[PDB]
Amino acid sequence: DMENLSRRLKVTGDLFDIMSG
Amino acid sequence: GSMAHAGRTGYDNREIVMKYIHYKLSQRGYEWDASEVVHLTLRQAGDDFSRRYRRDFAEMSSQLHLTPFTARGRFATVVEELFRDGVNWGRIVAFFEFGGVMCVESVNREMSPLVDNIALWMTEYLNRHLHTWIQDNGGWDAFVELYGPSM
Repeated sequence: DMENLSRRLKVTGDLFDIMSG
Repeated sequence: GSMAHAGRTGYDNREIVMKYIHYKLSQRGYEWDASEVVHLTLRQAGDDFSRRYRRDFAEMSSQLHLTPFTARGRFATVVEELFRDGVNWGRIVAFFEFGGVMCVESVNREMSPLVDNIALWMTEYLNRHLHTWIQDNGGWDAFVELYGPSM
């Protein structure tokens, strides 16, 4: 559950990063 | 005072963390306390992150299983994986949101003293592992420039 949580955070994070640029 | 980055010291990152957590808790009506455009932009970015996150995934707290003994390790594991292959502003927003969720869930689960600890863990991780990336990548100023605009 912790591994999955991190992955969800990371990808949503990366999406946000890409949208800002 | 325009020659250097806004919030360019660990002391400033600490303030940033404390204001962020105070805000996240205030959104739930829980009162807690322990650069202004920086705090404002981070509030907005985190709220917008959460909105997007929740469109696709269940509540972040549904996979935490907080206890006082395991909270620090849960935090470290998640954050270490988050940044294992690199840092970008989106992951930093994810980091703030995760920390805020940890704090909210702590209060929800009647472990409210953990809030103060989580704030310290966030501040230390920021200063030890993110701050030099932040300075190398335009400071909180660059973040404000990139995330200032809504959506």
